[PDB]
Amino acid sequence: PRPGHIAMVSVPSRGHLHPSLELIRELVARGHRVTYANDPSVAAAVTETGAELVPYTSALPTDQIAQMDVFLDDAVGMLPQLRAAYEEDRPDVFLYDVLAYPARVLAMNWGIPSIQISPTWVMPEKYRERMAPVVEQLKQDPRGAAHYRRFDAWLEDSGVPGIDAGDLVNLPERSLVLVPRFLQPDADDVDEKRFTFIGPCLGRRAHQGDWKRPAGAEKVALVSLGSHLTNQLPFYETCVEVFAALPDWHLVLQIGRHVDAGELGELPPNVEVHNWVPQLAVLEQADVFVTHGGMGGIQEGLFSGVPMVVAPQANDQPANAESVVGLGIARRIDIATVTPDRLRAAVVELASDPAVAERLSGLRRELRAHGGTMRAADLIERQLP
Amino acid sequence: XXVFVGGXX
Repeated sequence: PRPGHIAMVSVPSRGHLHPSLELIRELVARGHRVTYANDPSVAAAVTETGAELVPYTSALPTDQIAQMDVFLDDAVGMLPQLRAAYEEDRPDVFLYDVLAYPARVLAMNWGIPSIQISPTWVMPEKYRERMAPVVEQLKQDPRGAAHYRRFDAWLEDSGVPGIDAGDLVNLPERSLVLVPRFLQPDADDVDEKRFTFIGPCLGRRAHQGDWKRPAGAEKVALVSLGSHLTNQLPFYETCVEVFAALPDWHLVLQIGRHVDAGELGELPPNVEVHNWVPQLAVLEQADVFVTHGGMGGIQEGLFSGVPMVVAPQANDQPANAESVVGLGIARRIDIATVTPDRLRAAVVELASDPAVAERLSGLRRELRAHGGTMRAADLIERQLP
Repeated sequence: XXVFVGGXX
């Protein structure tokens, strides 16, 4: 179509930036004017995409109700900032991350179409009924009941009283789900008139350096619990304990920015430790990948055809662990209760199983078939005048 | 929401 103004809105939280960079870059490359509203803390990632950075102050940075109150604070703060920025420069369409749903409220006010960009699997209108007891019990707590009242008041004050607080956020008008259908739990209940499974939006190798397998190491393992809170030194010691006594294997242990404390005496010759690694480069030579099970790591494992040992912890991860195990390409463990032989058995068995390798090749072909960046950009352009 | 609550944050 004609140029047109596309407005992307997201949040500075780490899982909500990388999934769509290549999509925004593609929309810019197609000659559109793309503005990207986000917190200035992630100005580097936003500007590298080529879109026009529209700064706003995010309220996102130890209780479940308190965590919901922080999100509602961010929604209350985001909407007036978005309104002020775009009042005289209204876009043809609003693209918004799952946590940037105030952009949809703004789009409803101005009669502008909106498209949700979901970085992980969505919750279909059947997943929510299973959670209805949890929601009702929350409403019995005065803190919970106060929260839902403030949420409803914000909708009414913002000019969208006709929509439920759940439907806004989790029942978007249109949604691009940046995961393959085989990583979406209960894909049966997802209405694909509304949600489109795009898969990852890729756009050529990110570089960041090349990693070559050390000569004399027959198999390579990467341990990277890349969910920010990688504060497990006891598990890291189990990993070195396993791969030390596992010659012919080379362990690349990514411990995270928060540590590098108390390693060994220089470590066994098997282990090389980093605070951060070029993950895609290491996975290129990896025979197994140990991750928390975040959507980013799992899709990177699938893309590289590397079997995974999954240690789910955060809210997203348990279902992700179930999916990859259900696909027959992964083993699930608990960091608290995992044993050196138990961890070693999963590593050696997964890497040597030829049926596991064959399933990975199939998932690689299935993965790209969802359309990716080009299909997502084409769908967005259908919304332009 | 912690575990994904679906009916909110």
